[PDB]
Amino acid sequence: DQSLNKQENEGFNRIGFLLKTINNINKLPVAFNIITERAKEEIHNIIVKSTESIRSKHPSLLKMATSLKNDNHFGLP
Amino acid sequence: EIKSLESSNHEFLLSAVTRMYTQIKQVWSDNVEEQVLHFERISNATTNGEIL
Repeated sequence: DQSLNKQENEGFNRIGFLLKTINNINKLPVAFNIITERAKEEIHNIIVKSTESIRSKHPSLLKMATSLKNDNHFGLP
Repeated sequence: EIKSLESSNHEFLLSAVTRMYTQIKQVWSDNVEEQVLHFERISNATTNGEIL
């Protein structure tokens, strides 16, 4: 795409980020906006969000702690 | 004379439209270092540039 202006797996990346991200007219603060929101709040948002989703999806954290499987039953199952 | 006159607005005062239109739609980069410019309340350095 850089060489172009110097589903194709996955065309949504350069496509949506191109025609979205080039159609900004005062972009230069908004780049810092998506940066400074997305770093902390997105990284902790996803990394929280999946473990939440399993953490109530079929939890049952039963096999609560190890069920005392000694000791060094280190991820035995 | 059409190479002076039908040679269009160059006579380039649409660069003034680039000066106000790019004084507003490009105020998100120069003032991005200079939101507080002459002070440090919003903590920014007094630098925007005169280019164009």
